[PDB]
Amino acid sequence: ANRFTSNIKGLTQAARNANDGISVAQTTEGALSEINNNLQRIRELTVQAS
Amino acid sequence: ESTSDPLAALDDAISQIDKFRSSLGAVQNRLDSAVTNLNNTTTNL
Repeated sequence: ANRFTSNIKGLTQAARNANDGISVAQTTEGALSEINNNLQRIRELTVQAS
Repeated sequence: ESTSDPLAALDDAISQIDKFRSSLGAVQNRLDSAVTNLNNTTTNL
């Protein structure tokens, strides 16, 4: 029973960590998209200046 | 004695003015980007 409950608690904590990693990935994706917008604007401005 | 090259000075003033306006617009764009970034990361937090 002790082995069982240790494994169960570990699995719960691991699921929590996975959710946290998902949140980190979402934040990084938001930042990357924010940079992508400026990159596209620079692309258009360079096309205008060419 | 009148101004030697009046149109040149007027064009220079206009250039300074619209350069400052372009700077203001660019800063506004940057601030909009920053605020939407913060708004979307607050929800994740």
